[PDB]
Amino acid sequence: XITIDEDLAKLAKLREGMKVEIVDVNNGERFSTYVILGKKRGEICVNGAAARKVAIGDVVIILAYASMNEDEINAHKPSIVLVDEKNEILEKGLEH
Amino acid sequence: XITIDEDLAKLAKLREGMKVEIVDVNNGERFSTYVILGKKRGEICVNGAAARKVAIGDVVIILAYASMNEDEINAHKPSIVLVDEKNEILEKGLEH
Amino acid sequence: XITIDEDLAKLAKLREGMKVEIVDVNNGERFSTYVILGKKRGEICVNGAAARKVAIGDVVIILAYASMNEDEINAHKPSIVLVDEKNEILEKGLEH
Amino acid sequence: XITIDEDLAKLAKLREGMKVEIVDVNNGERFSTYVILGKKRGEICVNGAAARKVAIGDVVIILAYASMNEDEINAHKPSIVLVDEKNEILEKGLEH
Amino acid sequence: MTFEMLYSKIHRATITDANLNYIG
Amino acid sequence: MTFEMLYSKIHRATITDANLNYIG
Amino acid sequence: MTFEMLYSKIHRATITDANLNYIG
Amino acid sequence: MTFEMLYSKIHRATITDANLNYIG
Repeated sequence: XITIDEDLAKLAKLREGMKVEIVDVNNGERFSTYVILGKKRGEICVNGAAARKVAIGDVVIILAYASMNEDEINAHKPSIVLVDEKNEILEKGLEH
Repeated sequence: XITIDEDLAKLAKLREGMKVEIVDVNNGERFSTYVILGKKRGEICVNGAAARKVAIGDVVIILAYASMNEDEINAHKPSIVLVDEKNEILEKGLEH
Repeated sequence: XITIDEDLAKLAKLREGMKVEIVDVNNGERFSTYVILGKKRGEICVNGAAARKVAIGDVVIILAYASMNEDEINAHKPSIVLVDEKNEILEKGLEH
Repeated sequence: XITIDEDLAKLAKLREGMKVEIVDVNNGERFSTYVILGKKRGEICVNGAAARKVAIGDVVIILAYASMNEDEINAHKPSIVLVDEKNEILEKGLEH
Repeated sequence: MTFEMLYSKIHRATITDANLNYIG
Repeated sequence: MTFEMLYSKIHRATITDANLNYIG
Repeated sequence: MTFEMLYSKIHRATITDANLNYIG
Repeated sequence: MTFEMLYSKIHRATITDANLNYIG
């Protein structure tokens, strides 16, 4: 794979090659792939076999998980980014 | 995502943001998501794309796994919580 | 979940509560669950929502994975157990 | 499972027994299995229950993931191997 | 060497609500 | 750096029973 | 002992393109 | 803290054979 606007990825602290879970709100498909930093603004392109799990225009949720110990958990603060129909940032909270 | 009664989550030692496996007994669906601490008593709400994998009223099993070394395994004791139709606690065993 | 003959589990070095991957040869279903040590000889019982992913009599492959570093990998030797139609041990190799 | 030409596996730094994700471009199936080093040149054979998830002749993508810390991530360089219809190496890049 | 082990589980709970277009 | 590696496997075992509404 | 925790998420983004036969 | 990262990949390989009842 999934090419994500490098500027959008950065806000979500995603690294290129980082495994992410993709869930499609339109069709309910859930799959895993890895991040590819895009150069096109507002771009979210699904590449490879995963293309068969989505349709252009679908709304998706991209999630990144990390393995943490108890101390990391207590000090941890997730980066939750919300975007608009143009994949432009609307909000970026550090809490649920 | 899954919003779980914070009081119920605590009994299962679930932390907010903790990845959990959800298995639906009614339809057999199996998926992963993360925990959101709820404020409503006895509430278990599936949010996002996962809503398409369940029906309100379905019976589900929520599981949390942790990566342990051999010593942790030997000293480990799982928290198994059983609830009633109202998601009220019935039992909480520390063994299978 | 999956209740496995404790004597069979031991041969595969499975611990109670250990996450395992189950793949059904008959129907192709692939899912994850955890091990429960059984007291009945030659017993392999699928419990919970997973029951909907198999049929009594199906042939399955139970796999356990572990996270290893490079040194552990080089010294690692997998326990491959083959059984008969009665889940009686036929072979137990330490190589592929 | 998946038997891969040991010479091809080596180029992708795959170890025997290493868990890998398989995604089938033809049918969109996505599943996990482990690597078995093959002795036949250009061979890619899917064994076990996974055989039901693919058809001989399908184009697939084989991926290996590793759990890394921040330092490992910064110094990390993925091995991306591209092959031809005969599974002969075409390219092996160390970047996306 | 580490293994994923069952840490905890809530057995047979009932889904009281679902929100496809949840925001947060 | 760690990798998930095949630790063990029980090959071609037979399911002798199934319990959808298991409790425990 | 470690647990997989939600690190970050991009909520409700729109897929702008798809490439089945992508190369790279 | 660790993250699963793409270690390596074989892109667009062809399945040359399949063995449902493989033994080993």
